[PDB]
Amino acid sequence: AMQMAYRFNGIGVTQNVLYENQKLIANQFNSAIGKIQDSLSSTASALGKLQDVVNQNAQALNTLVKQLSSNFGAISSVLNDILSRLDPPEAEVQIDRLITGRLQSLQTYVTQQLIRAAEIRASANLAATKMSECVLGQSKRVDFCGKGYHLMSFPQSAPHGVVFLHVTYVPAQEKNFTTAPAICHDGKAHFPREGVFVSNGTHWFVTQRNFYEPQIITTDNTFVSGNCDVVIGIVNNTVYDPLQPELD
Amino acid sequence: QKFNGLTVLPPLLTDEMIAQYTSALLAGTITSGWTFGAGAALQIPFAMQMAYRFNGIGVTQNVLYENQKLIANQFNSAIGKIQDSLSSTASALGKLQDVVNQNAQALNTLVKQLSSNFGAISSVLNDILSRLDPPEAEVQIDRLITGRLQSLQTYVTQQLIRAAEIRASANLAATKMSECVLGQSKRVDFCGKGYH
Amino acid sequence: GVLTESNKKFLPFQQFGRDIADTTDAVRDPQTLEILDITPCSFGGVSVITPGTNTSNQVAVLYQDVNCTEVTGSNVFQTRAGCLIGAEHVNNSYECDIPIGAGICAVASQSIIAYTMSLGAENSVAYSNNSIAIPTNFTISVTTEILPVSMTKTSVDCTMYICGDSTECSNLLLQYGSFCTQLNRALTGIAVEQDKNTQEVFAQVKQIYKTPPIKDFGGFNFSQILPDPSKRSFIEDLLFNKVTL
Amino acid sequence: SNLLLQYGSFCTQLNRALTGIAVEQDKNTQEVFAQVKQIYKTPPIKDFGG
Ligand SMILES: *[C@@H]1O[C@H](CO)[C@@H](O[C@@H]2O[C@H](CO)[C@@H](O)[C@H](O)[C@H]2NC(C)=O)[C@H](O)[C@H]1NC(C)=O
Ligand SMILES: *[C@@H]1O[C@H](CO)[C@@H](O[C@@H]2O[C@H](CO)[C@@H](O)[C@H](O)[C@H]2NC(C)=O)[C@H](O)[C@H]1NC(C)=O
Ligand SMILES: *[C@@H]1O[C@H](CO)[C@@H](O[C@@H]2O[C@H](CO)[C@@H](O)[C@H](O)[C@H]2NC(C)=O)[C@H](O)[C@H]1NC(C)=O
Ligand SMILES: *[C@@H]1O[C@H](CO)[C@@H](O)[C@H](O)[C@H]1NC(C)=O
Ligand SMILES: *[C@@H]1O[C@H](CO)[C@@H](O)[C@H](O)[C@H]1NC(C)=O
Ligand SMILES: *[C@@H]1O[C@H](CO)[C@@H](O)[C@H](O)[C@H]1NC(C)=O
Ligand SMILES: *[C@@H]1O[C@H](CO)[C@@H](O)[C@H](O)[C@H]1NC(C)=O
Ligand SMILES: *[C@@H]1O[C@H](CO)[C@@H](O)[C@H](O)[C@H]1NC(C)=O
Ligand SMILES: *[C@@H]1O[C@H](CO)[C@@H](O)[C@H](O)[C@H]1NC(C)=O
Ligand SMILES: *[C@@H]1O[C@H](CO)[C@@H](O)[C@H](O)[C@H]1NC(C)=O
Repeated sequence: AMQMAYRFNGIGVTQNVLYENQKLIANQFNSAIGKIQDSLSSTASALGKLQDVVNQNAQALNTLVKQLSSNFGAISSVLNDILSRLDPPEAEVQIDRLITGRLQSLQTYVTQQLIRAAEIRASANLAATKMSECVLGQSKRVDFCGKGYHLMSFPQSAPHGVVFLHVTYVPAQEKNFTTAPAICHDGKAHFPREGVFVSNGTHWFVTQRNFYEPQIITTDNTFVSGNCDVVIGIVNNTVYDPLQPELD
Repeated sequence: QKFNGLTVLPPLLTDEMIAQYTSALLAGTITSGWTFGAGAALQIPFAMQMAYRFNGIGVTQNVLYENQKLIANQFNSAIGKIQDSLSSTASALGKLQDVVNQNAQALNTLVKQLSSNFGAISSVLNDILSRLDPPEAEVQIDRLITGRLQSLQTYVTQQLIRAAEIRASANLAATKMSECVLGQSKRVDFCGKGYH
Repeated sequence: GVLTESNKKFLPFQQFGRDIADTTDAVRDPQTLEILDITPCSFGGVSVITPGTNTSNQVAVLYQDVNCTEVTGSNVFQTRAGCLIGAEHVNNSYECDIPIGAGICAVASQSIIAYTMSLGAENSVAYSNNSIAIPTNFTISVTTEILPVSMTKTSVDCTMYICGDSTECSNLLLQYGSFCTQLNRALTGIAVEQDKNTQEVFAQVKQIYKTPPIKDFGGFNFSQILPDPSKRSFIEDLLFNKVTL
Repeated sequence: SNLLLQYGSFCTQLNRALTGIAVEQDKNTQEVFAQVKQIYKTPPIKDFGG
């Protein structure tokens, strides 16, 4: 629970949002996991990045073996027949032809395999980066390890690969309010310490930039500098301070 | 250039579509800050977005709301400078032109490789086929064929390697667009010398 | 080739001109002393557009970079890719399933249609210098992402491949030096690289942490993901029956 | 052509390799550029803080 709370804190949401929403988040989590199970069990062809590797490697090997059928412009393909039904003089020539041709084919296959393995090594390097940075920790670079803000991930094995279950946090149900950079109070310009200023039309509050949860504008959650002159777009309002009335 | 067999297939996303993409991305990152990359777009006044990115790089946003005019003027004078610094100077778009000419040289050499005899008695196939009997012409044909095929196969391997390298650079471009446009990366010197 | 009349004027002692790579591009006819360009007439690739065998059987054909002034045949359209036969142009646009070229794509309503692709749901974001949107709800979602890490560590030996236990073939082969040494070394090298790939991507931890049997993880189900000693867990099995090795 | 036909499947292999790189360039461009689900359009007014 507190692991998730820290991660929520890391993405930019005060950890409190987790605790009163813990059951809801758990339910969404398990529903989403079941949905992933359904999608992988029923709908195939989402795993193409391994099927292509296996199929293409197999096809390359298949054509390599098939190459032995071709006569490469020699008298015949099967070696023993020509080596029996030809004099050794002509046999050397025909063998030379077949050797150069087959060796050329084999060397071409080897070069193709080298390039393919270089591509696979680039993919495996990226996989190692993803595993180290989005499993063994939380990474805050956008659209690396999810779609939205990143919460965690779990590795999962595969036949010749790896599949990541990326648990990501996606905000929704936007509501728009009227904002402004500062407030003016006694000629003194107040900016938010963390979060944005909001107004639902007539009253102003301070929220966090990724979850609506208004709080009354207190002097503790706003650092003040400058004055009521130069900030382009200030709005007058009040700034409650708990220090003053409590003495009375 | 293409004369026989060689050809170029047009790319799927034609130029206008690409320009429309980069207009959409530019507008989304102007108005909606980051959130259009993660979730649905959440419009934000651009000054607050700039202040919030300052706060990201380790500076309290007060400096901006007090110095918005200076920031705007520096940005404008910088855009103006870069457009002309690309306008006048030649070889300022090199790292695209170089791959273009290198591919063109590969193709041109591939074409020019036809003229070579490869030990045959001619180069144009119809003439060697038009003044020799089959049993004698077949060996000349075979020499010329193996020569052309070895040339073409060398060209194909060259193109494979070049395409692998360009694919590496394109994956780099995808990564750079993801964490340096949609968001605000703090990897130093990864996008722009200095704070980003 | 197709013969056209030449602007290029030969000098009085030349018979035929070759352009580059030894192909006769211009020729002077013998009976009139005129000069004719010889250009190759239209040719090019042909591709088919199919919605898949299982869906239906009607298909389209695309002749690559050719006019349709030269040649089943229901509707023709000239696109920047070439000639499209068998598909009717439609104005409205969607997200397209079959790439063609220059943005055109291609089954819907028991027919094959061609149409410029639509980039996305064209909607605008509203902007005003004092309005801000803020989310109130949030959904956590799980996405899979699949990467390859290894191929089959294969190996082939020349001496057994090009010859196949033929002594004299080997005695003639040995003249060619050490191509076999290079090929065996290259394949062994990529095999070593392949084992290193897995050994690097997975062995990131030098303990073996085993979860305690109690599963009370803040109310989070993990029973579908964590390993079950019944079988390697459930999910990896599900993927393990999705390949054709 | 009949003589080349005796050279196995070299020709088809090379055509396939070039087809592969050609269809790969498409994916490169789409992956770099198609990272937006929608098409955002700029507002008419241009008063982005100056
Ligand atoms: C914005 O939300 C506040 C939430 O308190 C609304 O405040 C109402 O009116 C006064 C404000 O001092 C409170 O004493 C009331 O209790 C609030 N109403 C309720 C039902 O609790 C405020 O009205 C909202 N803005 C607008 C324009 O309606
Ligand atoms: C920070 O440097 C900038 C450099 O552009 C200063 O801005 C300009 O300074 C020159 C100096 O004479 C003035 O003529 C310009 O009018 C200034 N530009 C603007 C838009 O006002 C800026 O003054 C420097 N900051 C401080 C605090 O000195
Ligand atoms: C936030 O979104 C969740 C997800 O839909 C909402 O939870 C649903 O609420 C409706 C009605 O309130 C119920 O019928 C569903 O069963 C709820 N779903 C789940 C998974 O519990 C929730 O109401 C939204 N708002 C808040 C404030 O949480
Ligand atoms: C805030 O109040 C002062 C009081 O004199 C006034 O001068 C100023 O215009 C007010 N600002 C706004 C934005 O209403
Ligand atoms: C060539 O032959 C044609 C027909 O026999 C004749 O009309 C012409 O005068 C001859 N000479 C030239 C230079 O065309
Ligand atoms: C195709 O033929 C038409 C016939 O009028 C012509 O106008 C058009 O230019 C031709 N297109 C190309 C690409 O040659
Ligand atoms: C599509 O565009 C053509 C082009 O003129 C027009 O004739 C037709 O009415 C449009 N609408 C259709 C085909 O539904
Ligand atoms: C507020 O949001 C609604 C829908 O989310 C939108 O239609 C409206 O335009 C937004 N407000 C403004 C001022 O644009
Ligand atoms: C916001 O834009 C409107 C024009 O639609 C303009 O009149 C107004 O002054 C702007 N807001 C500020 C604070 O300048
Ligand atoms: C998790 O889901 C499984 C079904 O896949 C269920 O049997 C199990 O009871 C669930 N765990 C909890 C704690 O509800």
